[PDB]
Amino acid sequence: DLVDTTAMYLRTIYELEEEGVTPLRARIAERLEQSGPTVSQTVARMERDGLVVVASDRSLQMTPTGRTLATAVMRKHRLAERLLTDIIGLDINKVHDEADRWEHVMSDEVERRLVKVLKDVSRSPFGNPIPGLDELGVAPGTRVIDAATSMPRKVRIVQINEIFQVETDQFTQLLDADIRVGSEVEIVDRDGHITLSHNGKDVELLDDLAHTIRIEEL
Amino acid sequence: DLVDTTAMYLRTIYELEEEGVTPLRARIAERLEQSGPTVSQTVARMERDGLVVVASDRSLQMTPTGRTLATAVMRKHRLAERLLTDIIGLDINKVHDEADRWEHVMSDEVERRLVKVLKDVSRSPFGNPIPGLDELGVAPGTRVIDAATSMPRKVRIVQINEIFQVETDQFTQLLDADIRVGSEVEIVDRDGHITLSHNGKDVELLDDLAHTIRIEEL
Ligand code: NI
Ligand code: NI
Ligand code: NI
Ligand code: NI
Repeated sequence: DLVDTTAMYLRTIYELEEEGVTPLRARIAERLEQSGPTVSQTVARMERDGLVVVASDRSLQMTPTGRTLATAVMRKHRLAERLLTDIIGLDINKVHDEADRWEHVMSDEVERRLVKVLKDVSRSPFGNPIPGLDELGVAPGTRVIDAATSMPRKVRIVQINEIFQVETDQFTQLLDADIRVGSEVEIVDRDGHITLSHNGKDVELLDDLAHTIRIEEL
Repeated sequence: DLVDTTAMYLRTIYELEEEGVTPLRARIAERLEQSGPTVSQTVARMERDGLVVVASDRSLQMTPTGRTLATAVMRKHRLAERLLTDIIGLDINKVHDEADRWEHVMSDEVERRLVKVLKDVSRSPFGNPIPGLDELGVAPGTRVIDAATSMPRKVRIVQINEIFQVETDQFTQLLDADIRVGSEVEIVDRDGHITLSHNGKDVELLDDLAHTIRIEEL
């Protein structure tokens, strides 16, 4: 029923990270309605396959290769949803479950067509941005500006330097997303803007602020 | 790569029968680029599953259930091709290979949408009628009129009775499709017309002729 089990585990990791939930084996098990033991065995095989690493505190860390694939699966999934909703007219309650199968069989060529054919490929019908469209191709720690890449990762805030800021509007944004020193947050450059996420709340940083906030790896 | 192997074997049986080729294990092996031994093992499992029977002369006979599924797979396959060609604009050289994956994951609901959304669902872009649209839901031997059903089957012509016919135009049609007594031909009611096929040449019978031609089971 899962069609491509490996790809489903990756897509589920992806969407847990999007939501700011720590990707743990029991959350994957719950989301895919699979047994914990079955998940643990499939996770072991994904490790052998180069797709994931189980960190010492048991969270799943997608390898850059795993992440690239997960991003591809998500992109296909969201473009299929837009197709099914925008063009096919499939009833909305069935769209995600259809795209959940289609995502494992859509080629890159179909996607490049969809990008031309659809009105807007900013987001799925369910509110989330479509990732990967670029790859389809149509002083403790480190300053956020230097540490962020085009692939998101979870890091820890070790300093904010509010004393050096002129752009003072984002202070409250950070506070309302409860981002403080010691918060573990996702970072990405996407761009020319860095974004911090905490608990699925996004803060798009101005560059003065991205120069000032310093992070450490988890 | 086959996505649903069982469904691929059925779709390949279907298309061999369409072409008037006897569905034999070596022709399936050849078409799917699978080993003979692998085909024979998968065929054994399909038998255990109720989908096919290997007749005493080694041809594959789809069970009515196998045939119903094969017809469903074909319908999904052809509607996907029309979608990919008519709406998506996928380059024609890639359409069949894409639909070859999509056919195993399209629900009935998507198909019912496609039937409304597409211009014409008479045929795939590759010239063959789309079957199953009805089930989607939007004196030796026996006279052809009595023996034919909505599901095609291979039978043997045992009598033609040309002496009793007034409609004399179809005689040559039969002759050019080399349908003579002793010819093994496919029959279907589809309708209100019976069709005889021999070697992938179709003859649509007038009812006077369908009353006259008598057939036996193989
Ligand atoms: Ni979805
Ligand atoms: Ni899926
Ligand atoms: Ni085809
Ligand atoms: Ni296929």
